[PDB]
Amino acid sequence: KLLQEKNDLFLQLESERSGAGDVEERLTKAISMKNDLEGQVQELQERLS
Amino acid sequence: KLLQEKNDLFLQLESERSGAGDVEERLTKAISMKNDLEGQVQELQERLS
Amino acid sequence: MAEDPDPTEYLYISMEQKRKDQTKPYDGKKMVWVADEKEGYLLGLIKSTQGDICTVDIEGQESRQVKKDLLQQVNPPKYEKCEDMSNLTYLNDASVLHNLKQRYYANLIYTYSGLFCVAINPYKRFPIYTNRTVQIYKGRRRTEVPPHLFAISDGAYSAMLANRENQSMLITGESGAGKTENTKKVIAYYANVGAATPKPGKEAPTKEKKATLEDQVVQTNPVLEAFGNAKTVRNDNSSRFGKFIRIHFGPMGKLAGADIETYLLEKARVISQQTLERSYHIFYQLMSGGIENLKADLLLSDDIYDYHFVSQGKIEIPGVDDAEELRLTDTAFDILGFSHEYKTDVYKITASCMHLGEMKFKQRPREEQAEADGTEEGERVAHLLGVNAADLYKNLVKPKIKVGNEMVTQGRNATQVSYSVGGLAKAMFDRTFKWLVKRLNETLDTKQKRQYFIGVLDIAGFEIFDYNGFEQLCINFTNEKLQQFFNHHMFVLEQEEYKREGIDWVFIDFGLDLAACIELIEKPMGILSILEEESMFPKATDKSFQDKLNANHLGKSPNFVKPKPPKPGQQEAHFSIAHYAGTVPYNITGWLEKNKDPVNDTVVDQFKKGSNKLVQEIFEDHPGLGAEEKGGGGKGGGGRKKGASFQTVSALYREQLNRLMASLHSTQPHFVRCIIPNELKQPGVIDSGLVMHQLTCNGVLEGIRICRKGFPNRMVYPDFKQRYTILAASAVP
Amino acid sequence: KGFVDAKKVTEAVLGAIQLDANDYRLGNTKVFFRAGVLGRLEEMRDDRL
Repeated sequence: KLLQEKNDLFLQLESERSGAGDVEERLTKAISMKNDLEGQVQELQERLS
Repeated sequence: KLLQEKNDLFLQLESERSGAGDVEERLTKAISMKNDLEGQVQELQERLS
Repeated sequence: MAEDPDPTEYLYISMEQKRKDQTKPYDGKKMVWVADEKEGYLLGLIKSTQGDICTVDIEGQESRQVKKDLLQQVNPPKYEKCEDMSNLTYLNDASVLHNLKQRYYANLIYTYSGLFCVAINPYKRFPIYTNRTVQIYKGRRRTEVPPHLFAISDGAYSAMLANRENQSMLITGESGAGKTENTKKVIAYYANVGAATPKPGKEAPTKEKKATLEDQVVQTNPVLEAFGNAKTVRNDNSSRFGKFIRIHFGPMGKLAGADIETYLLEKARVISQQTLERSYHIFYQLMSGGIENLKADLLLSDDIYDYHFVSQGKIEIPGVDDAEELRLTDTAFDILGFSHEYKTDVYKITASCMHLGEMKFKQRPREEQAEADGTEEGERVAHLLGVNAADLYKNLVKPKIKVGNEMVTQGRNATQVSYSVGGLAKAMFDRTFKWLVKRLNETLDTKQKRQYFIGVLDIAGFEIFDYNGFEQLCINFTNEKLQQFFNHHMFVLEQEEYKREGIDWVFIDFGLDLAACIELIEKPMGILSILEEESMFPKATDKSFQDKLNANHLGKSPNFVKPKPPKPGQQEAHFSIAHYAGTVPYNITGWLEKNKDPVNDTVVDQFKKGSNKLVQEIFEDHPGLGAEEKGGGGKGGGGRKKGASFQTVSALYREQLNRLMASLHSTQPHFVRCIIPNELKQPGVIDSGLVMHQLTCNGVLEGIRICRKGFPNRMVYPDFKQRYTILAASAVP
Repeated sequence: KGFVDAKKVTEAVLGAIQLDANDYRLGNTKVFFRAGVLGRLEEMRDDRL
């Protein structure tokens, strides 16, 4: 039973790490997307000039 | 050792859970500035044309 | 005995101080402290005051006209060479300066300023860590326990075991302020008092009488110091890594285990050291101590000066050998529980890194695809790994180049190969010491006791030189935060603890803060800086890095010292941060490759398919070390953490920063503020120019102004009420 | 025990297994193998093997 609290706290932890696993991919995908949107912006302004 | 590892995990469960929230704030940075950038792509493309 | 209590011998200061009348007719009442060059601050007398101007002479009698607000009021010798600093009254600068200079020089290094002591690193092996010192001190009644580090650790052990809250022990210092040597004495209290050490034989000199956990936890520190320590221009014994010791305590009193983390390692110095620095200690030991047999199987030269990754030459360490020190440490493996194979196996994986840089690439201009002129140099590496020779010497120059996801062979050009070979050395050493510290911890993990602790923030650095790179910056990046935790713990968390304990205390502060420069929370630290958000793109440089710091901090952030022009046009790129102990010059050109780490894939993948057990373990995922190329999806690593590229270590040093700091502010701190007396590495020499910067800058004047009334002894109310009770048989019944 | 010129060390090992230095040709870094020679070496081990 003491170990079952250790079991659940560890199952949980792993699911927040795996939620953050999602968030790893999600985050870096959003960062890479920013840099393309930058390249969409900066130049399109420059083509106005 | 198990009566302690109960509280041990709980402490680390604060550790990874704030780490989820803060990195999600840095993901909120993306989720927010995305709209502005799309707005900028709208106002850019429409005027160069 | 005259406000002070009763003395002991050299361990204490001269604490049966006199009250010699001569000092007294000077308290009348217009003497002051004045700026001199020679001592620092000195004694002056107000003779005549011209309103806001003052004519004050000096000990030298030179009559000088001064402007009011400099005149620091005289604070007389009632407080000369006491054990604790506390009692000193007029805490303006001179009053503290004088008093510490002549403490160090009067043999007392470690001086009390409440709990957080001041220590001016002696640089000597002082015979005060004797078991005399550590036999009397078996949970002693602290007057016989005077200003040495055993009491500090006694007072930690004596609060903690009772009051059940987790603890820290944090020594700060600058370059070669003997950090490690100090922590060995924290541990040398613990290893000879509170544990099961059978003491009734009374030997003051060499004890060596159990417990075995004590004899083991000690030996892991020489083992750590042979491998991870090397030398610098300032520092002979330069721990080229930064560790954290979690000293564990069980249910009943005595030791339970010890968890050492490790932060960085200086793998970059392995190709060539700069100026008078020495290579990683373990190496030289293995060279000189090895015998005729071992010498063959390991592939040592008989002659010296061959060993091509030892630059400048063979430099010595003052007053130690290399050769007998081998035989000490090898048996400190035996004593830990290593096996007769694994002995040879750790040295096998260590010496190849001394070898490798022997591989002489040479220009054959028909193409420039150089291959290296020999085999011996490569074989003395190859055997000790027991990797496929037919792979190494082909596939290093001709690897299976992954094009996107398909595969085309390429021959590599001369310098890429030399560089990748130097890369192969820095790959081997980094991975192994990280393998080693865990495989050390495994023997000393709290084997069915309890993980209750003291965390020791033993990060070895803050070491100032002309060359400071990224390497220096990521070490210096904690040490900074440590001085920030000083502010956060000398004002703040000291008394925040008094507050939690609901004591008779008054919250008072002064105002010292780094947080208007340096980033403390893991995400501020994982926003710092133009390195994780941009290391993946081909056009970013250490030049745009400097320019984006110069955009994103300068003018408006007053703490960032800018370069003295190595930036207009032609940069090496330098900048500085206002870190307490010293404005330090950094260089930026290079960092990118130290935050990408580029080797050869095909060979380290084929090394994964290696032999010799330990040599093998050092390679893969499953725990998470190498498996080092191919493509984890596009994150930046790694494995944990992040995806693929080889490394990215600055983000992994986010991952452990969160978990460490979270603990640190929860676990109540003990501190020791170690300072250095001279530049020249010398024993006993103190310098006043240095000391005048340093005692201003370590938070010392301010850090007596509160911590004077701050408490250095701390234990528990139930025991102390119950151990006393009937002393008042008149008053309490 | 006596490793020195690796060229000279290798002539000795290959001289004990009796191959003149013209079936395997030497250069500086590398050894060239004529037909059979490498896969005769493999065979020689793999006789006892």
